[PDB]
Amino acid sequence: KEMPQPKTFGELKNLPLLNTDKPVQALMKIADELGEIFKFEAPGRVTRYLSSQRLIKEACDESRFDKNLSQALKFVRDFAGDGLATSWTHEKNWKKAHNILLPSFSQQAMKGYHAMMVDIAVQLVQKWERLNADEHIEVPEDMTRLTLDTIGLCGFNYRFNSFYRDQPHPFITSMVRALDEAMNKLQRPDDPAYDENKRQFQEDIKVMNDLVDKIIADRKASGEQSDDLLTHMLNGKDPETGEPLDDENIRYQIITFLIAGHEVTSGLLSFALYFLVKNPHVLQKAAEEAARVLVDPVPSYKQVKQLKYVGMVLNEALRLWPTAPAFSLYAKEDTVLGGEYPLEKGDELMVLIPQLHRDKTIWGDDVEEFRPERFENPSAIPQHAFKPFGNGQRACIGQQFALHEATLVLGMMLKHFDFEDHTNYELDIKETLTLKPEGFVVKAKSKKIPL
Amino acid sequence: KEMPQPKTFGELKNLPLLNTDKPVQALMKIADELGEIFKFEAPGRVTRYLSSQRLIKEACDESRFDKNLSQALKFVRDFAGDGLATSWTHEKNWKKAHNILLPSFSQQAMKGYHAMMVDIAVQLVQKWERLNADEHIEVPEDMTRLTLDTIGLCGFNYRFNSFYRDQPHPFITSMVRALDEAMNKLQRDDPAYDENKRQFQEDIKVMNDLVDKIIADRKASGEQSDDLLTHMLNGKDPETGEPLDDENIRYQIITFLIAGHEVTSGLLSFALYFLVKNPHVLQKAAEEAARVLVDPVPSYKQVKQLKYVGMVLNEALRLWPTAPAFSLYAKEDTVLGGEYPLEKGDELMVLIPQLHRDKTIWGDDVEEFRPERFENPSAIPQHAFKPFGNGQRACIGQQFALHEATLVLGMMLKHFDFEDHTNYELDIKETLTLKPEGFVVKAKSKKIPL
Ligand code: HEM
Ligand code: HEM
Ligand SMILES: O=C(CCCNc1ccncc1)N[C@@H](Cc1ccccc1)C(=O)O
Ligand SMILES: O=C(CCCNc1ccncc1)N[C@@H](Cc1ccccc1)C(=O)O
Ligand SMILES: *N[C@@H](Cc1ccccc1)C(=O)O
Ligand SMILES: *N[C@@H](Cc1ccccc1)C(=O)O
Repeated sequence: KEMPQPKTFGELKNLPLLNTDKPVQALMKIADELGEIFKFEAPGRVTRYLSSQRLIKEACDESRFDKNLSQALKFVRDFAGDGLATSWTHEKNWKKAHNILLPSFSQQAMKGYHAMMVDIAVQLVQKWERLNADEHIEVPEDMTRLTLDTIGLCGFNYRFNSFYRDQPHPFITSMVRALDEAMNKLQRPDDPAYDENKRQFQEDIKVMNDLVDKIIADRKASGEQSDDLLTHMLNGKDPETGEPLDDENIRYQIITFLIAGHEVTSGLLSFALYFLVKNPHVLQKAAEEAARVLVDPVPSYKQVKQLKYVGMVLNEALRLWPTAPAFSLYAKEDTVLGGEYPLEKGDELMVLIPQLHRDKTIWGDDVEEFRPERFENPSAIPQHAFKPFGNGQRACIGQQFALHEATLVLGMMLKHFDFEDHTNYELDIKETLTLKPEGFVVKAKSKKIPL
Repeated sequence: KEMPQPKTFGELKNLPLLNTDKPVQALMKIADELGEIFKFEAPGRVTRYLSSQRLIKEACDESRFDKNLSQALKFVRDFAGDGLATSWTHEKNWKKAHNILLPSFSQQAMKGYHAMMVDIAVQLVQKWERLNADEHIEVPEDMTRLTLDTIGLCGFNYRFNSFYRDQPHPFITSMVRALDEAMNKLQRDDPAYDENKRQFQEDIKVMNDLVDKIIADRKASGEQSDDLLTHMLNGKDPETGEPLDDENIRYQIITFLIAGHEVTSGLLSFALYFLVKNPHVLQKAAEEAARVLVDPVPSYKQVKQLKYVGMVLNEALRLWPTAPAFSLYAKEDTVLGGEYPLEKGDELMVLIPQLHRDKTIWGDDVEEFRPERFENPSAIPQHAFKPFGNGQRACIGQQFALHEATLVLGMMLKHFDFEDHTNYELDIKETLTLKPEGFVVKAKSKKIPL
């Protein structure tokens, strides 16, 4: 009945607990001490962090709870606008864009993106083939180069050409810095010293809008059709309203795809490769499948679907380190959570996904072990025990994109190289809007298989 | 490219090879001679028996192969109906019952069945505690009493009371006799089988009448239990929104008893056989049982901690998987192993005991009983170990079977020392399943109270 709460800081309540560079990991440690639910207070803010499948399955009841914009999402909305991820469910543009974009993200739609995904994946493999002996790979850096370029190409047929660069494309520099500012504001008491941050934030917003608005304008003037999301958004109409997306919302969707999609996906690939080199038996089983299935120089769409064990590796990586580590909900009406926590209408909840995925009552005692065999039969996973892509109608629209992209790339990586954990890398998880293993490096010895 | 085939008998092709009391062991011997794949033909039938992990890992690709009803399953369907085990994947009632029943067979659902499993397990232990000196245990007989009573209690809150009986409950007599007729039909319709046909229909009626009565009795009473019948009367398929009808519920209950009891009792009997044949392994398992089972009654959490007992059971399943085969058909034209082209509809049989003896997977000591092989599931190649079938058509009862077997074997190892007093020679009887016929032991109580 009485809800636990972590240590407080006088008038600041729990807010200084987030004044740390690893807030998700701090919140996981708090959940370890306090259990399946704890209250978190800040000035003008009250929320409750959920960690058990028992309570989270109730929070995922869409008749009782709807998606809430966390403070992180509210600050990201300053440049993601009313794109899909930072829209409220009741805003006209959410359901409108949802209806228009859902067919463009289906499993069937991945067939049309596959060639562009292979384009960037080949660039990654060729980069690694061209490294000299005893040179090493900066894993999250290269994975981010790949995910950003892949979403740029599939999103609006634009090449950031990240594998030709040390310094990222100016758009990416502003995007990353806009994301940093949004997350930094959370742990912030906005005195005059943050005036430089505010000025830079508006400059980065303009850089992103200008490039995306220019590409939309360029595409409309040309009239060209590609296999990208931009073409689908220029031509698609919402069956409900009968309306197409306007040019401003299309810009916010493109910005959203880059922001919401690139970092979670590169983090997944980096964590998956980390767990593979830390678990050689798993790596051998995954590499066997990649060699058996990927019999052609370029993987086909159908071949990627056959990489079953690679998909199990990826899901187990998402279980331990879900790269989008939380989502937020609010009570649609007064309701009682778990039969003992009464909530009033509007009360907020946070789903702490890494803790959910460590619920021993669901996964057993070996929760911290990396065992892709947990996912050998998907039906053995209880409802709402595994939520790396969120919940319900507000779940990740990019889920099939992310998993096709990650399965393809990890498959090709395992087909073409043996990997050495040459530094015995100590896992260090950097936190931004997402999670990723900072400083993860490996050596790749080519199997000398041509492309 | 050219597929081997065992000796033929003119117009009967390979069919007389199955006119034997141990057809699985005969098929294993054929695989020893012919290798990883051989064609098997009978009048109006062609199939291919697979024995290597190399080919079986491809056969387990659900995008290329779906479950086929073998001739055995087709004959079992005459009384199991469109229950889960004898339905095609494309039948509406398969996916419907699958969606409804899957939560009631989960690892989490075992917590609710645990008390009823303990009920029957205690009856088994008490029977053995009450034996006189120099009396012995008939192991497969007692294990079958246990598993049948456990599924009756957890399935529909019915007590067959097998430990109070010499002659089985009438339902069991008809069920066993219907299974025997189904398997006998394989190796076989002249006028002489008219008695078999008449008896077969009588046993079907006995099974339907009792199960239909229990369903009707439950609906009339309205009482709720922690059994599968209650879940089926109240559950609705999330996809269609429909509940199972009373006829299908009857087929599911019949299926649980037919598909679950004999495989599970065979596993326990084989596991105890291997334990008494391997005293060092027995001691390690008994050491774990004493360390873990510190209470008079095992808890659910304690059974989950019987790690080595679980490895013992898995190794018993490796050597003698009590459901010895499953059947598949090619969804489209496809090439198996890069050298065996198959047409759409072509049939495959997975010979599980041979798969589990693939030296390229397990090493040269394939015939040795070493539970330590299963210490790390990630070290086992894909599809090397298939005692519970494959994919969405895998055994829905896997968690039920392993929980019951771990609980019961744990209690057996806690409470008794076992003597292989006859130096028993393994003799595997074949029905629909496999079990060690005539396996007997003596149990000396450790005098630990319940
Ligand atoms: C491993 C990769 C990914 C993970 C773990 C992930 C995770 C998530 C999560 C947890 C949510 C729900 C957020 C909330 O409820 O507040 C979400 C929503 C969303 N994601 Fe992803 N995501 C991934 C990849 C992608 C990709 C590749 C794209 C697009 C190219 C994408 C686009 C979106 C969008 C648009 C939404 C909002 C959908 C809506 O509310 O209508 N994501 N994602
Ligand atoms: C050691 C014990 C057991 C073993 C080795 C075993 C083995 C198997 C195998 C190999 C299959 C797949 C058959 C095929 O593909 O044709 C299967 C399916 C099935 N088993 Fe078991 N089983 C065991 C225990 C149980 C129990 C205790 C139950 C129920 C109480 C059960 C119910 C079922 C059902 C319903 C199916 C069909 C599932 C479906 O197709 O949807 N089994 N079993
Ligand atoms: O809730 C969040 C934001 C989670 C990121 N969500 C997302 C990513 C990608 N795509 C869609 C959605 N974070 C937690 C943890 C946190 C982070 C930073 C500071 C404090 C706390 C939160 O509690 O807000
Ligand atoms: O394929 C079979 C039947 C396998 C039993 N399947 C099963 C058991 C329990 N639960 C679900 C499913 N048998 C083999 C071997 C055989 C037996 C009898 C006669 C001939 C051959 C087969 O090839 O048919
Ligand atoms: N991810 C949470 C973190 C937070 C909680 C409470 C106050 C401020 C920030 C969010 O973005 O809301
Ligand atoms: N288990 C097999 C046995 C069989 C093979 C070939 C012809 C008839 C029977 C089956 O049940 O189909």
